[PDB]
Amino acid sequence: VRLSGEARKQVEVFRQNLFQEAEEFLYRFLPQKIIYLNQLLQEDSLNVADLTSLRAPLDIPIPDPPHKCGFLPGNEKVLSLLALVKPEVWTLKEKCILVITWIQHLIPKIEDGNDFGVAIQEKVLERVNAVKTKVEAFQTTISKYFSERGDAVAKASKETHVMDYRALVHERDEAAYGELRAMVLDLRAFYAELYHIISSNLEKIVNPKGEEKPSMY
Amino acid sequence: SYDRAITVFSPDGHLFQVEYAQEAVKKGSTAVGVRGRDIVVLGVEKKSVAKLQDERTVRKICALDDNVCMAFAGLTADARIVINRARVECQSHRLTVEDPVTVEYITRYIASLKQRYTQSNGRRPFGISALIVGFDFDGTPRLYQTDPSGTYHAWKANAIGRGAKSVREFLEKNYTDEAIETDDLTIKLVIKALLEVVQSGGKNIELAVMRRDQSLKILNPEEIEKYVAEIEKEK
Amino acid sequence: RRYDSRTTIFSPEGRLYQVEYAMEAIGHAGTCLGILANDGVLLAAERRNIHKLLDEVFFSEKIYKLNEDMACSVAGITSDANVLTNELRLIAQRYLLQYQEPIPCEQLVTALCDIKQAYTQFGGKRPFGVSLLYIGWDKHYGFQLYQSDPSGNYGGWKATCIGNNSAAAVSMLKQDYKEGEMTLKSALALAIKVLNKTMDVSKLSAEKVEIATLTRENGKTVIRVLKQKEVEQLIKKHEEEEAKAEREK
Amino acid sequence: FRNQYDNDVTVWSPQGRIHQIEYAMEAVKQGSATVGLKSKTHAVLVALKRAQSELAAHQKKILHVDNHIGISIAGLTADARLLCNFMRQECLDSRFVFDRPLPVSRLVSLIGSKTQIPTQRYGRRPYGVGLLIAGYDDMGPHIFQTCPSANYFDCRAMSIGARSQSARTYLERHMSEFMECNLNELVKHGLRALRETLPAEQDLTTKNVSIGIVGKDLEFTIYDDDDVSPFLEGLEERP
Amino acid sequence: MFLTRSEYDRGVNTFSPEGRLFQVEYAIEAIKLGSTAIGIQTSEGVCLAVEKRITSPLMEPSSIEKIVEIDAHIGCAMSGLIADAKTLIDKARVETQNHWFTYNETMTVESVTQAVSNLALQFGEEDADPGAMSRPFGVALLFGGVDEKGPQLFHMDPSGTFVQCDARAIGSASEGAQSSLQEVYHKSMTLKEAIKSSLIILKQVMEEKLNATNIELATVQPGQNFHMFTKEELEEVIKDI
Amino acid sequence: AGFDRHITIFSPEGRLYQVEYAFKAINQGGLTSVAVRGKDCAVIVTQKKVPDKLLDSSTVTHLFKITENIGCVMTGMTADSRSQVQRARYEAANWKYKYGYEIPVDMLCKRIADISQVYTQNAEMRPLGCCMILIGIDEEQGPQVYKCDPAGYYCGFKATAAGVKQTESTSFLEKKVKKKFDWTFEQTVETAITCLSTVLSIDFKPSEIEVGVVTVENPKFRILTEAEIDAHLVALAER
Amino acid sequence: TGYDLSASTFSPDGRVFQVEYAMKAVENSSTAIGIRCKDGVVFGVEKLVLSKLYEEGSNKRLFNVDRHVGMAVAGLLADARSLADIAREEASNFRSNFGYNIPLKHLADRVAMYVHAYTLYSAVRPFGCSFMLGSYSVNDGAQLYMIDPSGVSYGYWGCAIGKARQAAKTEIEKLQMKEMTCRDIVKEVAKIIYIVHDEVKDKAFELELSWVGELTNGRHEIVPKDIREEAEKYAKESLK
Amino acid sequence: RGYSFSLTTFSPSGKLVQIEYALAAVAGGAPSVGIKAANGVVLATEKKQKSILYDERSVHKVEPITKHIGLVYSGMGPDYRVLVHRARKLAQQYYLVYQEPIPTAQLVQRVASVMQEYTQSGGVRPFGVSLLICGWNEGRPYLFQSDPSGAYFAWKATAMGKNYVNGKTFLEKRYNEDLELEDAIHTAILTLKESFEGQMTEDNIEVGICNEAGFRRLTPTEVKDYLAA
Repeated sequence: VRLSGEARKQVEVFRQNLFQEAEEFLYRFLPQKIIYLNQLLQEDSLNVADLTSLRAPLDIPIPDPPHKCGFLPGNEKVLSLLALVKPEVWTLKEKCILVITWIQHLIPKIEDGNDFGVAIQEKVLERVNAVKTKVEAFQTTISKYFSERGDAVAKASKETHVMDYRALVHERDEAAYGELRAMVLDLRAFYAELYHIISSNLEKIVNPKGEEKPSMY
Repeated sequence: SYDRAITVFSPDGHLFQVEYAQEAVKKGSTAVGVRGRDIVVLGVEKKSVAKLQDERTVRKICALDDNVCMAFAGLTADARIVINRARVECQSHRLTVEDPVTVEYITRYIASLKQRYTQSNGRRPFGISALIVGFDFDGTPRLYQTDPSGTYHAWKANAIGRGAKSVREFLEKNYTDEAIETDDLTIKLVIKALLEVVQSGGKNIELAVMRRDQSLKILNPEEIEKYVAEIEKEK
Repeated sequence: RRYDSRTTIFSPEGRLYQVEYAMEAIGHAGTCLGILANDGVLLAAERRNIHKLLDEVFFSEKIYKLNEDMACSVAGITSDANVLTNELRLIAQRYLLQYQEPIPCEQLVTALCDIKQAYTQFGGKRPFGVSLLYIGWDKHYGFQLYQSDPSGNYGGWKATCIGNNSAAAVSMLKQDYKEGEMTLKSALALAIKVLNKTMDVSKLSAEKVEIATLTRENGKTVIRVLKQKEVEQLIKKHEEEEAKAEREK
Repeated sequence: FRNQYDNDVTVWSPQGRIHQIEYAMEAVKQGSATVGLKSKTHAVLVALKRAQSELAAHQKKILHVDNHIGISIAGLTADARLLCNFMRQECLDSRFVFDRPLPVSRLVSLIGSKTQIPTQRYGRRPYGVGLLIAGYDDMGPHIFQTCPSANYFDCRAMSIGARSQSARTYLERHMSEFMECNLNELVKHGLRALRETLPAEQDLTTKNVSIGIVGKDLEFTIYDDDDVSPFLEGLEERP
Repeated sequence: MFLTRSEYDRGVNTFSPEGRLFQVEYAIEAIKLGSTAIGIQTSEGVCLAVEKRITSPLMEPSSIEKIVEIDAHIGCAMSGLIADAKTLIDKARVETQNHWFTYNETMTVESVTQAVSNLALQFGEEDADPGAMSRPFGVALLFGGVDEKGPQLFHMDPSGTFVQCDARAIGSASEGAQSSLQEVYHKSMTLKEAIKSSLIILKQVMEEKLNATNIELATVQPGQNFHMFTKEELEEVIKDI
Repeated sequence: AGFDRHITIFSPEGRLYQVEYAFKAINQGGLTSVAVRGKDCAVIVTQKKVPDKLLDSSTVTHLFKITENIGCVMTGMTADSRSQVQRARYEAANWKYKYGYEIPVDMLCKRIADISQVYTQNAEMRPLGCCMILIGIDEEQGPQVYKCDPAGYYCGFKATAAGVKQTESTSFLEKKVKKKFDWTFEQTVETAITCLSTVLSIDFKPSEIEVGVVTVENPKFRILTEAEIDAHLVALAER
Repeated sequence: TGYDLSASTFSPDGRVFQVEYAMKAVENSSTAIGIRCKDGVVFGVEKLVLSKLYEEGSNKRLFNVDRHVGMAVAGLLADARSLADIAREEASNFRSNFGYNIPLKHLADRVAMYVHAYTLYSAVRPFGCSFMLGSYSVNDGAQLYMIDPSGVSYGYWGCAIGKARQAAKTEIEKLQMKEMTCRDIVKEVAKIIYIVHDEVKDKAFELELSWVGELTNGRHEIVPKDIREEAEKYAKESLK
Repeated sequence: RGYSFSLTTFSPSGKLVQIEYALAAVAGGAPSVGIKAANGVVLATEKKQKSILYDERSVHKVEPITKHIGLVYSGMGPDYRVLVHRARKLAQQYYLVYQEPIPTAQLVQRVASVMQEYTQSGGVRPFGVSLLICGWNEGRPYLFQSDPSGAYFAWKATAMGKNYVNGKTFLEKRYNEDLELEDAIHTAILTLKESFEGQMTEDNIEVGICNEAGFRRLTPTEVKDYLAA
């Protein structure tokens, strides 16, 4: 199609920015994030052993057998750990988007054969899309935690006589802590798996069809 | 889909198994050829000694006849078969027409053999490309290249095998009438070109020359050491 | 999807996977070893068949004599091995009939390797799932050791091993082998050492190995198989030496 | 699905139909149309030629096998050329051996056998070409058609190729008068018949028409672009 | 809505539904990969031209031979697979010399084209000989020669069909080059005009700027034999344009 | 799976399922044949079923004469049966030509069976879906009964059956040999007929069965007439 | 199920289905019948006229495979013509070697074995033709044989092949051919063919008849047109 | 996968799996036992018959190739006979060429070469049978096995067929090199007695012996006498 010089410049600018950003990300940002998440899971807060340390008071007046509930705070430990985790999961989703776009722009013209390189590109795309779905699952469950805990404490205050709702609130907090530590572990693992697969197959990823043939034609 | 048989054409008319054989050639060790005014130099990299192996058994450069030699990049056994077949054809041509083979004649024969193996299924293409060098009756230097497909082309200078793209870019830059002026300059040019893609200089290159009316000479390792030393010093 | 069938299709990236799968087969085989020395060349192999009710009727299970001036040891499929050895003997005797001189070692290896390449290239037949070592003396180049593979590619080696734990054998031989300093006795000791290292059995039985040596005596090559007493003495000497090296520490 | 049973000629279908032979019979439909018709004293072949481009010459659709036999092809030119070579050699062999012109019926029988052998065996494809064979012999004028299936027919008139049903119906409604026609009347009838097959925009020309005539006194002759103008001029116009 | 099953294209000797025999059609598609070649037939002669498509400067330009001599009277220009082209050129040459041997005369361009076409037809494998390539010949040839009928230009394709053509273009830009041929060509044009027009069209289609190196040009005239324009003659004409 | 559908390939249990399917092909016919040996005679009986009245009853037969003194009964595909019969006749005549004496029944069975082996080992052809049972008199060994099967097994027998009711028939015959007293010619024929009639439940009439016999007194194989068959049948019913 | 693809294969239940699929080929064909009587054998074919353009006396399904025998075919006409060439070759070879006209039973056996060769091998398909053979010789008598695509061969007092086989067979069954003579049998063959012909599905047919017998001095020949017209008029009259 | 069906295709990990399947076909075959005594070698196998109707004299599982060689099989009966005919023919060719009885080692080499010849071509299947080839040459006994693969081995004693592993263990427990054949036949029938799943009788087994005299199939009366113990 006819392209203006400005149009060609804009497209080439996007292309070069994407290529250089992908190189910078995989070579520099990924190792940094791997060690950062590693030390973070090594942090003592993520390695809490006695879960009753995590459970926080719910000041619901227990009903005496025959007045009102004060402000019920969120679990400070869990919300602080969430404040740590949320930047990481959103960052990983952003970087996986970047990798997807980089590989897709590297996909060559459709052709009948020599499709092994594009097959490699498709396989690594399958993997990066898989981790993308996984991080989206992380992103929805973090909101599910807040909604579920709020509903639970509302139920406990409404029906004081039921203690199972109180046990449920504590259980939601504990399950949330377990999910969060598994989450940071998975985030580090996803960064590392991206690095490994891309570094291993970079030659076919960047140059799928390969070097020019002797041209029998 | 269309890459499993040599006979079948693809949509858009690509025969892909021959392309795969041409790709197989790229795996092989590098080889380089250059035409000097009075010399043709053929240089090939050496993979590694392995310290319990005898170097004499492995030789990429070979003499088809008194006036023709080849180097190959690709499947070693296939190269051995093709070399033997070309040698017997050389002696048979001398038998038939009482004259020595021309370089274009022998490269045509080798290309025809490779073509014969491509055309029919039940046979796989020879996974080799070759660099054939010789001096014709007039005495002009000749350099030809062949590939699994069966096309042959004369080259002023060329490379085959792994790193062929890089070294041929270097050679497109470096090659000129000035460099071909001296035989030592031709040898130094090919040595520098192989140095462009090789782990170490003297140990990992096996080089040979053909002069106007002399047999093939594989340069001694001491001579190659002297030439790389001269090349190294000038930088 | 599948570019590994029919041995005549170059896969993308240009690899013949049938021959590679055949090369995989030799790794399962019993380890065979060959060492080159100044005065002679030897072949040593591990008799993988160690069933109690087997008879040692033959000259050797693994070692074969191809000619007056050379021998071979085989690792791979025994049937293809038998075929290849028969072809080798016929080739050598054809050369002797034509030129009335013994077949050169490299020429015989090259001929059989041409056969093995041919089986790769044409469609119907499978590649020979065999790798075998050749040892011989020729007037042109003296004592020589050669290795071949299913691909039809051969090389000359001072010392090499094929079969199971070949990498360990080669690693041990690399450090131990002294270029230009070996004698047949020292090479035999080295062979016992590397075989003991590679073979899973703690003690080399002296019925679980077969050793043969090629030497030139009185202007005529002699290919001899060391008898059970000789190899028993060798393993006893190696055990004593290794224990004394142990005792010092 | 039934993609199976279509791969090769050697596979019968569950309802007793060899689909590759039928797929070969589709090949004749691809080619430009041809018409053949006979009188008591003559047999005629007329064809519509096609051109790859304006600069290119029109293809050869009528071929002479012998003085007493000639053919016109619809379908693959390769198979046409091969079968024509076989027929020519058969006629030459008959003249060498017996010093008589080969009977046209016997020649089409030979064509049928040669064509049948591919259909039954694995390997060579069915000959995907349909031929109209026209000749004069002692018995009289004859017209035959051969399908990519080795079956052959004897015809008062016939048309093969693309859009040939129109020519067939014209021929059928006008057939009775053909037998007593002059050669000029007969070639004019055949020309109108192939004119039925053409697109409405297209019309008969000197270029795209070829005419082949054989008779008691006339050996097989192909009247080319310049020579068809006497026969074409009589025709009036499109209806 | 996409139906891409094909499932019949693979393997010659298979008539697909509608009886199209797609391997041959794919072979006819194959010549579009080749360099563009162009032929013009005139009363003064027939000219042939082709773009060499030099990959690298080091490659010798003379070695690329996309126009060749079958005999003095006939020359050929080819686009498509160089190897099977060489095979068909060999068949053409041996058939011309066999005709000279047997009948002491020169073949017509139509007869030579038919001779090579018969070889091209053998992909069908009707013959039992082993030495015939199963695949169709992936090349198109342009046969130009002066015969008893004067200058003649014949086109040959992978199918083995052949036709005379006043002007034809084969190769990648045959589509569009043929339209340019159709507009420019008139039967009366002299060979000088034909050479200039063919080189104009080749300049249009060729990606690289036209130069004496990257084209090959030839002409066979009634008085002359097959002739290739040298570097100097090519320089003169490409300057004249 | 795919381990079936080709005779060459072995199953992972090494069974060659295709030949086992050829064994089923015998039972697909719906007919049974029985052979029983005697002290001085051997007999073969088999069902004769005429699907249509229009069929000539004389032409339809499963009893064939390989040579003057050997007879066979084929069970399975009619065409494969006739082909194997022709091959057996050729083998017998060729044996006589080469070696100067009539082929033994065992050697004929061995030749036919090893041919069946070459069929079950080579790829392209299929095992003939038929079973043969040969009866003859050997001077040294007396009467003989032998059976070929599609696999190449050729074992000799005292008595046997083939077809759909083979298991029932051999169960019946096994009891009769176990209570061995003897078999004269009449008792041999009666045992065969009773076995076939009992397993089928047919209660035959003379047209429904065809019997062939060999005897040391008259070595030539003969196919008994309907009258002789009815004579034997009436004797069975009377007692 | 890949069992039906090839004739080398067997079904798991012991059936070679390609042969049955080929047997289904003949049922596509228009009917043909042959009746044997004391004097000789009469053949008849319902040759459907596909187009007015086609010449009469074309697409003949009645062939003469030797002077004393004739062949009537149903199924693929190409395969049938080829089988007729094979039968003619067999008859000529028999005459050349053994010095006399081939017996019909032997000829049927040889062509049947040739047919049966094809069911075995994978490379080549079964024939798509079922055909009847008939001859009269003073020694052998009147003989009618039918060969299926399998290579099964049998002798029939009356026989039918093609689309309307079953109806034709019952009509033939109620005939008593053994006592009758050929000049009546031609009329009854015409009657049966006209009965089984379906006017709605099949537009029109031209009755094609032949016989062999003593009346020919043992030569198979096409019916004289007067006798054809008489039989056809009788068939139209009886049809009502 | 595709490796399973093809015979000229090395599977990944380098296995010719169709041959392994042929060996599985051998394993299903009836038990056969071979014991090499000092003065002889005994070959034994079960000849279990489906019914009394079978005539035992008609066919034999133990066959002589030559005067001094005989063999027994476990696997496919037809394949056994193809190669027994070929073995007899090879031995006679040797006698024509050299005018000496063929050595047992040479015969097993040749028949194994035949068996290997069959495996290479795709159009054919391997022989679904293995053999125990026994002989007496140069005043020495011999026992050999030849598998479908085309390989051969020399066994002092071994078993093939059903329960061959258990039979081999029983043999190595019971085997002594000093055994005379009078004892070795007893050991062989015991080795088979492990694996019949029926009451063995003179008919149900077939056994043969080789010695300085040559190979012979000892009669039903002889095997009855030996079975009496």
